[PDB]
Amino acid sequence: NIVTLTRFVMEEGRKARGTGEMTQLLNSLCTAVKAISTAVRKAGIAHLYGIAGSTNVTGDQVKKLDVLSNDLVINVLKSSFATCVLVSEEDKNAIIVEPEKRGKYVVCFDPLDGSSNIDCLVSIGTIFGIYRKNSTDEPSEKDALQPGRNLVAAGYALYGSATMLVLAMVNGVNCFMLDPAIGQFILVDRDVKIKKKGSIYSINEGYAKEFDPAITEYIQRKKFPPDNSAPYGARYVGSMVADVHRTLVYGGIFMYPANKKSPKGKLRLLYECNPMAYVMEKAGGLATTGKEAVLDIVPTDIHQRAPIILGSPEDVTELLEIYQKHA
Amino acid sequence: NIVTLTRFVMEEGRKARGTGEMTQLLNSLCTAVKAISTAVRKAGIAHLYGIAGSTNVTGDQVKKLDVLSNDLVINVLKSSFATCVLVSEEDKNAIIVEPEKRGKYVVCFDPLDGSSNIDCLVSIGTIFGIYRKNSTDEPSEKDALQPGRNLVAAGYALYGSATMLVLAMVNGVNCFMLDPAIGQFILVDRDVKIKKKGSIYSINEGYAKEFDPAITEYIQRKKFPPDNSAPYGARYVGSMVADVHRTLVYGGIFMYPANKKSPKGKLRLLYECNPMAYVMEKAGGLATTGKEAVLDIVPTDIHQRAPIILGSPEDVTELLEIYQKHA
Amino acid sequence: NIVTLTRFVMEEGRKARGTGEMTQLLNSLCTAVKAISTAVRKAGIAHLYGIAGSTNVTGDQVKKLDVLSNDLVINVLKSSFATCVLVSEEDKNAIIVEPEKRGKYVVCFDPLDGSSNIDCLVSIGTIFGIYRKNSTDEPSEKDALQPGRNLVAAGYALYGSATMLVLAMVNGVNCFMLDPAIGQFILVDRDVKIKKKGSIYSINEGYAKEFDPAITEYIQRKKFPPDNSAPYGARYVGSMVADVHRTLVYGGIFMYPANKKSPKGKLRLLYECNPMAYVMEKAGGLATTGKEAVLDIVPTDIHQRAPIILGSPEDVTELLEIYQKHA
Amino acid sequence: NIVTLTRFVMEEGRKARGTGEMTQLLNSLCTAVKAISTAVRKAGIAHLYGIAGSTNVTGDQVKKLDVLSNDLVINVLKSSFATCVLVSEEDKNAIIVEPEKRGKYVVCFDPLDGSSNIDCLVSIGTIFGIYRKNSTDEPSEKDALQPGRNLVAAGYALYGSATMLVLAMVNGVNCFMLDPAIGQFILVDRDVKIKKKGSIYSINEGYAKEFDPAITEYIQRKKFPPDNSAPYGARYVGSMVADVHRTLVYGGIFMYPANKKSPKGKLRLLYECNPMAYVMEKAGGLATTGKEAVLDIVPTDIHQRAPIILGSPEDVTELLEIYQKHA
Ligand SMILES: Nc1ncnc2c1ncn2[C@@H]1O[C@H](COP(=O)(O)O)[C@@H](O)[C@H]1O
Ligand SMILES: Nc1ncnc2c1ncn2[C@@H]1O[C@H](COP(=O)(O)O)[C@@H](O)[C@H]1O
Ligand SMILES: Nc1ncnc2c1ncn2[C@@H]1O[C@H](COP(=O)(O)O)[C@@H](O)[C@H]1O
Ligand SMILES: Nc1ncnc2c1ncn2[C@@H]1O[C@H](COP(=O)(O)O)[C@@H](O)[C@H]1O
Ligand SMILES: O=P(O)(O)OC[C@H]1O[C@](O)(CO)[C@@H](O)[C@@H]1O
Ligand SMILES: O=P(O)(O)OC[C@H]1O[C@](O)(CO)[C@@H](O)[C@@H]1O
Ligand SMILES: O=P(O)(O)OC[C@H]1O[C@](O)(CO)[C@@H](O)[C@@H]1O
Ligand SMILES: O=P(O)(O)OC[C@H]1O[C@](O)(CO)[C@@H](O)[C@@H]1O
Ligand SMILES: [Mg+2]
Ligand SMILES: [Mg+2]
Ligand SMILES: [Mg+2]
Ligand SMILES: [Mg+2]
Ligand SMILES: [Mg+2]
Ligand SMILES: [Mg+2]
Ligand SMILES: [Mg+2]
Ligand SMILES: [Mg+2]
Repeated sequence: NIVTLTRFVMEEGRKARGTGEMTQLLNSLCTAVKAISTAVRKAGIAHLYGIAGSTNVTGDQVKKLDVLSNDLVINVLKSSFATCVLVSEEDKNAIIVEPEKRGKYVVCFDPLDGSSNIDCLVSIGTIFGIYRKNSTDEPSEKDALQPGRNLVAAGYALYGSATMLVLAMVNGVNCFMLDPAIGQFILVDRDVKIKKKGSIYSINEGYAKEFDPAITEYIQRKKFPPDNSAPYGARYVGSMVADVHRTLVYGGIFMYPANKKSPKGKLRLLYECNPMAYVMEKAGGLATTGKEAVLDIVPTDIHQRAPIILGSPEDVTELLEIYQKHA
Repeated sequence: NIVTLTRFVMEEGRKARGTGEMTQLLNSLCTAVKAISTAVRKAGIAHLYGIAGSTNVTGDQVKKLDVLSNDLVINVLKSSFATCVLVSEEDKNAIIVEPEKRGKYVVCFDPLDGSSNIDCLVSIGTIFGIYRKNSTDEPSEKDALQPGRNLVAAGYALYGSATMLVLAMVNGVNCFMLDPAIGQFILVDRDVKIKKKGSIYSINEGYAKEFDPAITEYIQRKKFPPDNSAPYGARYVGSMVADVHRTLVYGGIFMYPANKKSPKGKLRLLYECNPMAYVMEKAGGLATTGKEAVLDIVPTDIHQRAPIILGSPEDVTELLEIYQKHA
Repeated sequence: NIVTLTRFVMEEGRKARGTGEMTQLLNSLCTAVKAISTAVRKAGIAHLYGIAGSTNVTGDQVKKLDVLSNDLVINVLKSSFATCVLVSEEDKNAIIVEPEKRGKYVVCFDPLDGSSNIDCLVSIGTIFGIYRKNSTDEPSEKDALQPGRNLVAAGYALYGSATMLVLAMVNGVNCFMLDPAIGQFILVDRDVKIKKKGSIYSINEGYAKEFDPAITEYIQRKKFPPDNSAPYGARYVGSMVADVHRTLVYGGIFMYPANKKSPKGKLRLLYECNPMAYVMEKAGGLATTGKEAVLDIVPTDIHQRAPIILGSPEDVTELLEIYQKHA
Repeated sequence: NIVTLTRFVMEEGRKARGTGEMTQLLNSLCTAVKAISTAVRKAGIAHLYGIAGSTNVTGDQVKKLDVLSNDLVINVLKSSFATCVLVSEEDKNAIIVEPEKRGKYVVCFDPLDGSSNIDCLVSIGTIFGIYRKNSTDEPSEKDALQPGRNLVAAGYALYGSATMLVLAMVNGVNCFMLDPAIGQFILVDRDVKIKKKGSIYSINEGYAKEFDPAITEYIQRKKFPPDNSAPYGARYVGSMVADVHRTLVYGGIFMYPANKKSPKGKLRLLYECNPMAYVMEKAGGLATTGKEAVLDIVPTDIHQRAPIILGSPEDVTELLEIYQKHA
């Protein structure tokens, strides 16, 4: 039995006796992701470059892959009839869905993350988090400001050498590979569990001069291990989604901590940090700011930022211990 | 005018008054690259996971992405009738083409570079160097031992967010985007020049403990600039084809020096270093071991290794200066 | 609001408060159809012709597009956990599903119809019919032998200039276009209604010498109309699915009546005639053997054949009237 | 050896010692065909139905499949720099290429044949004839008025269940299947010969009332063979590129004679009849008006019509004989 993402979401909804709304939603996401992968890989680009002249587009009509992705997600999630509030990294205010189209879910998402790696063709992705609306209040931003522990679903798609969608829900993490020949995501790894202890460390060392003493001490120990074993390898793609996926698949540790330009960290809590922290915990890994769990921070601003350390349990705890030692 | 790789190649052929044999060769190579790009993106993988039944291939005896890539390249290039000797990373010996398919070209390639990245779905690519056979004797492995200065053409395909072929010949370097909807490479950057100076440095800092003092000093300048300017950012994908392509397009530096641990460096002279050094020089960059131009080494083994430092000419010149000052 | 086939089947199941099983089934069909379209269009055929040598397949391994289609349908329908009996034109006996995989539906299908048009690249398709199992008896052939009026769902996919899936259920017929870029069927025509009266007649006139007097009289009147208007155009692709689709879209009449080689007709009742007759009636058109409604014949053999006339109401009734006049 | 159209074309170029200009032209034409094949198969149609929003194109002002095809062909062929005069069905006048893009070839094409089939999704195709400019004067429409005997190359792409390019030149006819997974045409039938005699006849019998007595007599022989052999089967897709390709591959006959109604026939001499007659003769078939070889007519208008009867040489010879016996 081959298992497609479609069959799997549907069968899980049936196990949960859902009314179908969340199913509809996940199907939406899965379509929007295909639509993104295909534009990311440059299909149809010969039209941009005048294979057929220029008469297709009018006055001015084009999209940057970032704007296009954003429109795809918004419109496809709205068509699911499943959502009430969306938060996009691209919109300064939460988007409230029109009542005729309104369902009970809240979706925070990064439509295309890794934008410093776009023009150089390095791996980029899409990051998403889903909440049930709590309240019966007229929908509003407040419904987005839930801590990560309350996610129903979260994950990301990675547009790498191939396209992969990873999905975490209450019972674990499953990976599905996009077969672009038929437009199906094919379950390829079931119940994914992160190695306890990796041998790769992943951070931008360009900020070495602005790290705190604990990051600095940890990095040193990665290079010059007190016990004299082989040093961790370094890997920093520069796209959170790729660096985080490698982390999950290979083991190891990923860091984006505080720096002067970003004293509170760079990465966004809602659509970058929380989803990736939920995937990580369901896969038996950890996700800390250095001081507390990411999934426990109650956010107060939809574009709030937080420091993030995540990955294999022994590597992250090893880092927390340095923090606990310096404090 | 839209310009496809096939048209460009063919015009370049007529300007130079070639017999057609080398053009034949470049069309072949472009065909191999589209075929690998498709396998890499995972089309028809649904067949591998039992969608049409016959589900005993689960303990995989079937060929890996790298064995496929190799077979395509070797096969598509014999069928060009333009080559006599091939060297592939995956073959311990030079391949001597059958007399009835013999042509006058020698080809060095790394059918799929970035194998540690294969699993985690991070960018990977293909790299090639083309030479002419000078010798009038039987073709043999010595035919592939010609310094990089002698290259007639070299380049690489990156399988990243999208697939790009970058091709450098005597008159400079061009970038062609693969539009997978019609299987054409489209010209998108003509006559590419890297910038004098970057703000990115790329090296596996995991080996800090094995770094020679010049590397160590340079790295320190990048993080703690003595003149208090902005620190360079750090990126290491860990696929040479990706780090290199970023270096080309954004500027900056890429390093794989000898550590104490492995004294000649890790990267291979004939089908990793040479083609990349040639692309970089043709683009205005430099490519040095620290002590000499990469392209001037006389290779003595077709799997020989070399340290390589390549990229923006100011950033490489500055490192060169540290090496000297370390007398 | 763009509507994909996925969203639509799911939303219809939710309107009907289904438990999801039929939904699962239709999703299965929709995946299997994509898998078929892609093989039909020859993706990957370069491997057949040794783009990479021959080392992929072992001993002997290949499929004819007919056998491949059949395996796709069987395995994909079985994985839906929704079916109990399948009937394929390819299998002499009804297939009973294993109990661990057993749902309540019966599916009769032609995995790839139009086989005389395969080697010449003319349009071919897939035809399907679905029944609820009536009985509580241990599943058996008997569950397939239901008249057409008891179909829950039926339709076909056409592999033509583009790929289209047409689906009829209790409330009408909807057409969905396969966008091969993203693997989504996109609803493109809602509530399709056949023109009352066409201007095209479609039959193999090669059997003119073996038609009955009514077919002969009707054909004549198509060419030499008593009222002196413009004669009907002729069109006979030789694939039931294409000829039937044109009929639906353009109006007109399609005929495969009795001939000496086939006194009871050629086309199969279960997987060729019944599904196409259900689509036709839901679209406001007719479907008769000449003597009775197709959907009313209670079949007694899963491979039973029946004569078929179908299409626009005034054209078919006009033909029935000739039959009623000769009897 | 696998043989792609690009490689074949290029070898044919070197055997004949061409300057490269015509090869350039054929590569262009193959590129146009892949681009049309993609539009025809409906990739990115999800964009047209509002998947990324911006859903005011619903009253379609945007260009039809046939206007797109035309633009591609005209544009890809000017960019070859190999042509001076083009004639397209869709242009009432010959196009004279700009001096700076001028080459020596004249091209007659029907960018998308089978327009009555466009909607119903039945096969459609593209047809082309290439000539040399003899004249030394300014290029003009008269340059395209050279009889089919003068063709340097002609052929057609069928967009059917799959897409095929069939190319005929002085030494015969070859069939290339498009593998859309890598955008290569692969050689699959080399040096194609039609069979002496078929068992299929293809004509729009809707015009029976306007048929000349020879056609009428021949049709009668096909249904009621005087010698009591098996009656021919009948097929009429109604796309010339499809009926013709079936005729080529299975044998038999294809007819579009003059009816009383339209005395010169319907099909166009320069870009429908000529290229097909040339493919048929090069394959061992015949192509006659009933009174003369198609390829020998001196055209006098670039949109002139001709009756055409083509296919197996015994089946056409037999009709020719009826025409004579009708003195
Ligand atoms: N496809 C699904 N996968 C996993 N859990 C689901 C699914 N559908 C429903 N559920 C669970 O059931 C709850 C109610 O579902 P719904 O009725 O669709 O809003 C959800 O919030 C989930 O916890
Ligand atoms: N397509 C081409 N692009 C660039 N240079 C070419 C091309 N074809 C030939 N040349 C130059 O002409 C030389 C001889 O061509 P050939 O006879 O095809 O080997 C080559 O070694 C190149 O230096
Ligand atoms: N997706 C659907 N579309 C149309 N009708 C449906 C759907 N799902 C269920 N139904 C109707 O509800 C019945 C019971 O559905 P099920 O519980 O899935 O077997 C079916 O036999 C259909 O008549
Ligand atoms: N690729 C080719 N295939 C077949 N014949 C060709 C080719 N190239 C050139 N020829 C023959 O050589 C003539 C002159 O070639 P060109 O100089 O490219 O126009 C053409 O008119 C053809 O007859
Ligand atoms: O260049 P920096 O500061 O290391 O940040 C790169 C990071 O920023 C982001 O692009 C912000 O989304 C992440 O994808 C990535 O990890
Ligand atoms: O893990 P390391 O030692 O940094 O190796 C990474 C390098 O190895 C290679 O995979 C070998 O080709 C290169 O692509 C890449 O630069
Ligand atoms: O060649 P004939 O006898 O006209 O029959 C062709 C018919 O047979 C079938 O191939 C049988 O499925 C149909 O697809 C098609 O209508
Ligand atoms: O409906 P008719 O008159 O038979 O015309 C069909 C013919 O017309 C055309 O569409 C005109 O190109 C041909 O493709 C086809 O043979
Ligand atoms: Mg973003
Ligand atoms: Mg982001
Ligand atoms: Mg390799
Ligand atoms: Mg390598
Ligand atoms: Mg069949
Ligand atoms: Mg059939
Ligand atoms: Mg036309
Ligand atoms: Mg036409």
